[PDB]
Amino acid sequence: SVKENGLEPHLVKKVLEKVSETFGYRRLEDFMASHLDYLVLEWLNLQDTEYNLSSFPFILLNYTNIEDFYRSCYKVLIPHLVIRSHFDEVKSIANQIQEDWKSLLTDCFPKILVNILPYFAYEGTRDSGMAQQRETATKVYDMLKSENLLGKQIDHLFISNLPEIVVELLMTLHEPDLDPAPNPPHFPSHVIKATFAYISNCILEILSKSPDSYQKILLAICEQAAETNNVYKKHRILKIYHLFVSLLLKDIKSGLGGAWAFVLRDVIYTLIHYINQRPSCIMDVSLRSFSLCCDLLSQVCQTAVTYCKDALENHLHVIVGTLIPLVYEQVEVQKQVLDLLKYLVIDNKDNENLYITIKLLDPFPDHVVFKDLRITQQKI
Amino acid sequence: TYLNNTLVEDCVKVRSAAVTCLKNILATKTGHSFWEIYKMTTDPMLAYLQPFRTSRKKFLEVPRFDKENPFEGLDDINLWIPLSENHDIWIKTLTCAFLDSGGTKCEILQLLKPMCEVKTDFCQTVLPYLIHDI
Repeated sequence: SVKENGLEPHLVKKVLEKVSETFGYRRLEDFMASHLDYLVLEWLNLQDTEYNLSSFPFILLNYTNIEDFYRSCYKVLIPHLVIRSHFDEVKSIANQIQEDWKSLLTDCFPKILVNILPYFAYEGTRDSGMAQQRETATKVYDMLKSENLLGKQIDHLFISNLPEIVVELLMTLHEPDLDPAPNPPHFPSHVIKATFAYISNCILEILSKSPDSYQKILLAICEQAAETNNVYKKHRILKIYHLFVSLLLKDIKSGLGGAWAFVLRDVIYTLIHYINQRPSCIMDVSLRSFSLCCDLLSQVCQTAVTYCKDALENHLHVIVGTLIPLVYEQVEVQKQVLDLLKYLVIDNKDNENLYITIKLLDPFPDHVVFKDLRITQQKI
Repeated sequence: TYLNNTLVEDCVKVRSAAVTCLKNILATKTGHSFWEIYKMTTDPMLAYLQPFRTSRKKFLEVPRFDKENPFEGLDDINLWIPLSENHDIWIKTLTCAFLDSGGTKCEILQLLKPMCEVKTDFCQTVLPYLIHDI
């Protein structure tokens, strides 16, 4: 409407500023950058020279000039153009920004591969549209293969930058209800697994070759969770976190290149922190997030105790102390808290390593719910 | 030990600084001089810090840049005396000024700048070591 309906940009800026203040965003620029991918994709999808990238309304993002707009948003503009093979346009952007186009292409590599790799990954569908998506991905990738741009250094760039591609692939998950639609990619779990498999053929072994990668992926996921103040994208980022943690647990008994203890401790403490800062239990999405966190904690504890027989004595006390208050919430979470505690202390007396750990533990509250747990504690 | 302890804090801004400090420290002369003498013991920090250490041909060197005129960033009376309130920025600025090319021949120092920037208790802990080394 700003482009053609004649809406005055100052009134639109006023309304958008008021709305962004309502949602809790510090500045309008962040609020409009949160939806920049969708806006640019739907702008380019309008097959008209009137709606090209130059005519895109940049005044609604509080950008004075085109140059500053590019300075701030080329990271998201370049991948959208490159997937359409508009290399003349990315050359023009580089010339305007007085930066080399090779540097911009290298710096936007993972967001480029997000639109390329999953279409290689999954095949055999009868959907024609996905077939032309695969064809476009293949042609764009082989254009990138040419020596004129990126040369033959694509292999070194890919091998030396894997965690960024991994996190960018993860951040496109969308399982489908009433949840809002995320950014355009919208890649389900199975296609992401296929992408990981395809990268492996050309995944966790390569990451284990540099054991510090898992820290980077977890840090990025937690950072994007923390910057979010909403609940819908918070639950989404929790879904990505659960997916990545599950995949990482599936690669146990390999040692993760000696990184198993650190990632185990980090995941346990992150889940404990998420559980501790629960706002309330009156919103459905909050309950879903709480259940997901409890399930992830139960799964990781079970995997660690089964396939390590150790590395849980240093975290048993904090886990138990965090889980104890959760029983007085409601039956839905009480059942899972109780059965997790029962797995940890009741049916675990056969292990001598954690015998001492259970012995040196705080007594359970003297209520009926903890009767079996209290009896086992007293006996042990 | 302090960085390993702070690796499990709820905030996400000191964890990145902590892992950066581990990566920088454990790749120098003193990092290996420490690992060799400390690997003979039993401690969970050995297993926790395994990913962050790497075997490289050349160990990391800290740039010992020499200021044209030292003693100028620490001669200010306002720097050395805070106000009635606002102790955090006072200690942070004092620690940062102490890390601005003034002495500090030790290589593990000059690598704790991000941790000092993001945390105050770390500044309070590290200030005596900076003064002693200078």
